[PDB]
Amino acid sequence: WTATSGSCKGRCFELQEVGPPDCRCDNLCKSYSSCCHDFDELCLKTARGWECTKDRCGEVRNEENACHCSEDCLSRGDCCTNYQVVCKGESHWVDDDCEEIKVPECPAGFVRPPLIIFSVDGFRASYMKKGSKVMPNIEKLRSCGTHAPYMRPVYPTKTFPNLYTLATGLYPESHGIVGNSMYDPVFDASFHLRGREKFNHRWWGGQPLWITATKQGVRAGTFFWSVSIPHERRILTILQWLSLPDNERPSVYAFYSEQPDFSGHKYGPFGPEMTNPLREIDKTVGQLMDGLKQLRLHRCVNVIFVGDHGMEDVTCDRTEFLSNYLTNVDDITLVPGTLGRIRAKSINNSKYDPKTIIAALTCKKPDQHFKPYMKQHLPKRLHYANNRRIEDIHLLVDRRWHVARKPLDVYKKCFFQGDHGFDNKVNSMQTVFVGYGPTFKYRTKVPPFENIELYNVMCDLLGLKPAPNNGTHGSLNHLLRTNTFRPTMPDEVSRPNYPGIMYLQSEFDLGCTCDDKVENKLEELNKRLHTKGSTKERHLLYGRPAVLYRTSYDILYHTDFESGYSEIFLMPLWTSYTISKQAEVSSIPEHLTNCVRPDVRVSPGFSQNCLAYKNDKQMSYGFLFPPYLSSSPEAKYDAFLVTNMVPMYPAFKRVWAYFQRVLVKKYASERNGVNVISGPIFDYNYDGLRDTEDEIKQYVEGSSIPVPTHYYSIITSCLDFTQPADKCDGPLSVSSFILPHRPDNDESCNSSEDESKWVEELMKMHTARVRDIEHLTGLDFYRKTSRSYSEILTLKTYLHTYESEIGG
Ligand SMILES: *[C@@H]1O[C@H](CO)[C@@H](O[C@@H]2O[C@H](CO)[C@@H](O[C@@H]3O[C@H](CO[C@H]4O[C@H](CO)[C@@H](O)[C@H](O[C@H]5O[C@H](CO)[C@@H](O)[C@H](O)[C@@H]5O[C@H]5O[C@H](CO)[C@@H](O)[C@H](O)[C@@H]5O)[C@@H]4O)[C@@H](O)[C@H](O[C@H]4O[C@H](CO)[C@@H](O)[C@H](O)[C@@H]4O[C@H]4O[C@H](CO)[C@@H](O)[C@H](O)[C@@H]4O)[C@@H]3O)[C@H](O)[C@H]2NC(C)=O)[C@H](O)[C@H]1NC(C)=O
Ligand SMILES: Cc1nnc(-c2cccc(C3=Nc4ccc(-c5ccccc5F)cc4NC(=O)C3)c2)o1
Ligand SMILES: [Ca+2]
Ligand SMILES: [Cl-]
Ligand code: NA
Ligand code: NA
Ligand SMILES: [Zn+2]
Repeated sequence: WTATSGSCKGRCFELQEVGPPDCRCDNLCKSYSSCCHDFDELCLKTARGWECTKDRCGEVRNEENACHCSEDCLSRGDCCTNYQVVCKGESHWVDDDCEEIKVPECPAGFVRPPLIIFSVDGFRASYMKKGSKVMPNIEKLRSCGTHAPYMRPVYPTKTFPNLYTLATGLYPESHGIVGNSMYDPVFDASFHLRGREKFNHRWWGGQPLWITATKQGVRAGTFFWSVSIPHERRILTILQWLSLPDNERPSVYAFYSEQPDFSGHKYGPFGPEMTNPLREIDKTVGQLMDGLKQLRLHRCVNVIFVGDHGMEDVTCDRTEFLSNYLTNVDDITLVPGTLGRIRAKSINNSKYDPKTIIAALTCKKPDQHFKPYMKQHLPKRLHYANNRRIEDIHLLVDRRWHVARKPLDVYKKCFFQGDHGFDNKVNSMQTVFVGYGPTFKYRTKVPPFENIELYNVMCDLLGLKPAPNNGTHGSLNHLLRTNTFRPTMPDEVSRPNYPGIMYLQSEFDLGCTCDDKVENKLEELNKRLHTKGSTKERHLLYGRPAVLYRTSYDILYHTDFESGYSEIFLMPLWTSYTISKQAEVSSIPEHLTNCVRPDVRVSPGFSQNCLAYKNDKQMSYGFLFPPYLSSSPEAKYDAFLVTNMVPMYPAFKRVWAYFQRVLVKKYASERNGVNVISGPIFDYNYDGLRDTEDEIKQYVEGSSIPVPTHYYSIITSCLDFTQPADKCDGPLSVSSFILPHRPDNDESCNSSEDESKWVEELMKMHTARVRDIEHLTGLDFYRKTSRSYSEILTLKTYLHTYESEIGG
């Protein structure tokens, strides 16, 4: 119940929300159907429109008007935004040449530059260039301030997951808004765009920017706006708040536009109807900047122009129907569209089996436009699994397509020409970032980055301590003139042992064999040096990775590679090696095909054994340092050490073998040498974080050899590829991957063909940031480079996306 009988007199767009049943006057009262009876009359005035005209200049104040052009309007803070232009001979902000803002120029009583976030729904990154001719204000922000060619959203590329990621710095799996539609089985409640369940605080996790601010004594405008409040009135309201007394005035504000998403859905991303909505958005930006100039704030406020996600061409006719795949379509519930999420329709159905559903959806039609996954098998870069609201079965839908349960869902539930929600590396889903103001840099372009990084920066801009989040604080310091955040490298927690030769061959009973009894004070002194680390500077280019948890491990040196060997997991945490542009690939000699050699630096009790692999009929093994890239026949024997062996399903060995034999050399050729760090990952609870030993769900049968869920590689080279990887003076270039260690290649529909037709495609789908690998392993990479730490944090958040150019 609401008692709408109260009044909004002097309360229009009040900042504190009053408790029911008292009637509300804040910018969300409409959405809750709780506004006081006079809200429209008093707070949503429209009389005479939004612009001053010559004949209103000096007019006598009439409080009925939407905005004012009377002499007293500046001190009241409620002039139309073009007042000084029309009535006082001033220029529009967009018509002034841009002048660097070297320091904040703020009026007396301003304790810090305010922050204004101007957020636009469905603003595809390519609009900045393709629409630049009709968006002069936005183009001025862009060219004069700091901009990215694009900003990466989170998956799914839907509105509320991305807006709330922007507000919290968290992946959707962590903040809880994992889609625009959701079912939470613990609450037994559904979240919908339409209705009142979505207002319940329980859905919304983490700590959003407006709460972080308020707890630290920084006041915030209310970020949300009821759809019916026109944009002009949103802007006037913000400008009025900025004229409040110092002690009452917020320091952070948000404007939100439903455009261009609204029209994009109807007309497609570049439908000719899309020009007008872009013009109108620009006009709104102009109104803000003009109003700021009027208040003498245009060289004081930091403005962020940011989108949530892009927009792709999608039509009714590009829909896949689960009824064409499944026999039992009515036993399932499907969350449909640009992603699919499937669960059982009834928890009382004992014949529901996810394995049979997945199989019926796997590679069934030649040009099938979606692919099914158990969520723990989704690309780890999506970070989309660790939440009870994310159904076990997920469908990744190809760009330009939909999935639905049955055809009647699509006509009796054509219309639409655009949609979004696809994989967040897709070019059409990318969105925008521009920062302008004293704290941002001047005429600076920065590389694309992920929207999860922005919360930290918005906190830096306001002097706030960020709540714990998924950004890497410092990775965006290069966007800022001042207020950078200067982190220290984390402390190493475990120091390595450096074992020498401590065991005789006969102490081992691993059931291994090797034909290596073939064999000089020359290269015997020399191989002793190699085992003591004499070539380590070549193969460990950026320092040893630091182990950031308590464990027991050994550094092992070799001619061609160096490793950190875990006595707990019985395998390397990491193996590091450098392959020059000139390196030659060789074979595994016939007599060494099944060679595995005891490592006399490591006890039998801390070694794998070959008998376990013989007896486990499902499991084989591979090597981290590839025998194919040995520097010489004699060095190749090091590659067959038991301490370089890792457990691999035969199906996976196909992928790994092709990576090691073909691709590494290819990358060394293309990049002028590469440094490779490879290793296992264990994430059985799919939380994105290194498993402890007691979370491991599978071992090589009969043994304590844990089975990885994933294998990673970090491949580093010189950004200036005229320098070799091992003699690089400047910035680095990286690409990484986290490959699922699966017992089949069902993920790859063409896997019966030659690896040259499918393996690389798989690896591109599983591209990763170095930072993702850090979470998954508890390792810290790049500790000893000649680069600044912030630059290195940027490198660690890099994602190599293998998408074509944005714009063609
Ligand atoms: C991205 O960044 C985020 C944030 O930094 C990272 O997430 C953090 O990860 C930590 C490790 O997973 C985790 O720490 C745990 O906190 C538990 C208390 O959490 C509550 O309080 C906090 C603080 O305000 C709050 O933020 C939490 O919010 C979660 O849950 C609410 C609902 O209750 C949601 O609204 C919200 O969206 C959020 O959900 C998300 O996180 C939870 C996990 O907390 C997931 O389950 C959801 O799916 C969703 O992803 C909570 O309200 C604390 O209790 C934990 O302590 C246990 O584990 C420690 C380990 O040290 C152990 O020593 C203890 O004994 C204890 O175990 C006991 O409980 C077990 C389970 O019942 C039981 O098995 C044992 O036997 C014991 O009884 C733990 O310290 C932290 O909460 C989250 N924070 C957030 C905001 O998500 C995330 O890792 C980053 N991602 C990547 C890839 O890096
Ligand atoms: C509680 C609650 N339950 N439902 C609603 C509700 C109802 C109607 C609209 C909205 C909207 N919310 C957001 C969310 C995030 C940001 C944002 C943008 C950039 C950077 C940081 C940010 F936080 C701006 C927003 N403003 C809007 O107007 C859209 C929300 O609120
Ligand atoms: Ca884990
Ligand atoms: Cl109302
Ligand atoms: Na085997
Ligand atoms: Na296959
Ligand atoms: Zn939309």
